[PDB]
Amino acid sequence: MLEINKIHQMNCFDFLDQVENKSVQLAVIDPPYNLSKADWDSFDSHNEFLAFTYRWIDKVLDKLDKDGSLYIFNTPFNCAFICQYLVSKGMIFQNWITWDKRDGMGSAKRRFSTGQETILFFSKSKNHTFNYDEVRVPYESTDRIKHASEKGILKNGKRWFPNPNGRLCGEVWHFSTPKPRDLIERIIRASSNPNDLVLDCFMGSGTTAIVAKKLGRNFIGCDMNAEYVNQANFVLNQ
Amino acid sequence: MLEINKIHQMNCFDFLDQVENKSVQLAVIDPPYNLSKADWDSFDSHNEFLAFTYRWIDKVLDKLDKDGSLYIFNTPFNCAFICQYLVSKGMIFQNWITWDKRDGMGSAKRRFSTGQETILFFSKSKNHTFNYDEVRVPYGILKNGKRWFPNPNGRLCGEVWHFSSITPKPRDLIERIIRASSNPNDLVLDCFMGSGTTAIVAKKLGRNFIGCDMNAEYVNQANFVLNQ
Ligand SMILES: C[S@@+](CC[C@H](N)C(=O)[O-])C[C@H]1O[C@@H](n2cnc3c(N)ncnc32)[C@H](O)[C@@H]1O
Ligand SMILES: C[S@@+](CC[C@H](N)C(=O)[O-])C[C@H]1O[C@@H](n2cnc3c(N)ncnc32)[C@H](O)[C@@H]1O
Ligand code: NA
Ligand code: NA
Repeated sequence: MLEINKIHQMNCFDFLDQVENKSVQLAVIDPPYNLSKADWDSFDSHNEFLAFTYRWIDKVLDKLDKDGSLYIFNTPFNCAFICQYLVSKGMIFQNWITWDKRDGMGSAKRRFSTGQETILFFSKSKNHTFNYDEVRVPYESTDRIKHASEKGILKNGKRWFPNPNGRLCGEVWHFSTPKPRDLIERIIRASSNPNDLVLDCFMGSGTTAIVAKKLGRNFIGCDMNAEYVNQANFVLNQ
Repeated sequence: MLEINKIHQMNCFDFLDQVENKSVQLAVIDPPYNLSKADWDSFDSHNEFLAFTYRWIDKVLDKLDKDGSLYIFNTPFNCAFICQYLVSKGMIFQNWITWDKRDGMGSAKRRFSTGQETILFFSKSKNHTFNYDEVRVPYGILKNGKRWFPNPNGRLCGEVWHFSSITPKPRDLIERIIRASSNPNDLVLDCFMGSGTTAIVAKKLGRNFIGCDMNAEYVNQANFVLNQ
């Protein structure tokens, strides 16, 4: 039995083989993207990259319980292949999330400038957890116009007030190496509940564990890098 | 003989077989999305929708010249499959364009609210036309620890696009595509013309066009607008 709530210094396949099947409620995975940003992100070909990816995906799917949720980050191009692969495995597509980075980067002169990233969101069944009221976003200028057209329409004889926490979150996200904590927070608030178990087999700086712990979720995870693991476990403990 | 610069009332498969191979520089295609918005947009299965889609794609690819470009709109989910199909046909991926509609109309309570649309942009070779200076957009400025003045012509356009509002595509969006990926006098193809947006913008930009739609009312009205 693998110790929960501590990041382990393990290869993802070794780690995954130690995880109990059907024990995980949410898996949030930011894996290699094949962009050659490091030795672990360099592959000989696109097929080798996909074979590696599909191998870890298969194991992660065995870990999810019957209604579990899955989020996988990658470039849009790699997500096209991963999306079709997940459909072929029986997973249920929920959303193609677009992270609009709006950074200063991506400049190109043979094509539009890059930088967006994709998050695929699938679930094991149609009875997954989706806490929509916990991830609402601030109302726009245009939501307020709609609010004005409905203000005079009474409900049950009285004025109706729209939710004070904002509008339902959509699929194109914009925020203020590690993923932004607010981004991972939206994922964990929407697709898990307090005390559920969250898995991340490429922990990196430990963002998934850190945010899971702050939100009262349990986590299980690993990274092959000793320095990253020790540094993240230290952050978790204070 | 197939008339150039006219929208034809034809089925897309018959129309494409009349178009000469290797004659087109840019194809801008907004096809069925399988969202059941009409009889032509309703398929019995996803597999049937993909078989139909690959059939018209194969013919479109034959119409592009050796360095031609292709834009195909669809939902993100269907573009995942179309993207992989285009890669298997030897086309070169350039961008996964995200159209963020900023549509205030959310009501999903089982997943995030929908509305985004994707435009896949591929080329036949690495020597395609890409007029990056014709599609710059609006942004001293902090960048890398330094302070800079913006390029006065605007910044290079990226891949997540915001353009307000069958539902005809926004003329400004289609204009960005035709300015980026074609030149004056090139030929633009669209085999699912609908209201005629691709033809109208192409004509306003000094490009030639050819296209079709099976709907007689759409073709006549579009041809009306083009003639005026
Ligand atoms: C893109 S990063 C994760 C970043 C993380 N989301 C965070 O916010 O910092 C992927 C991580 O995968 C780890 N890694 C790469 N290949 C691995 C493998 N086969 N097994 C385990 N860890 C691996 C790397 O050491 C790196 O820290
Ligand atoms: C999404 S709409 C095109 C909208 C267009 N981009 C516009 O801006 O108005 C798809 C169009 O496909 C046409 N259509 C559907 N199936 C067709 C087929 N097999 N052959 C030809 N036209 C077809 C429909 O009549 C409809 O006008
Ligand atoms: Na779907
Ligand atoms: Na690529």
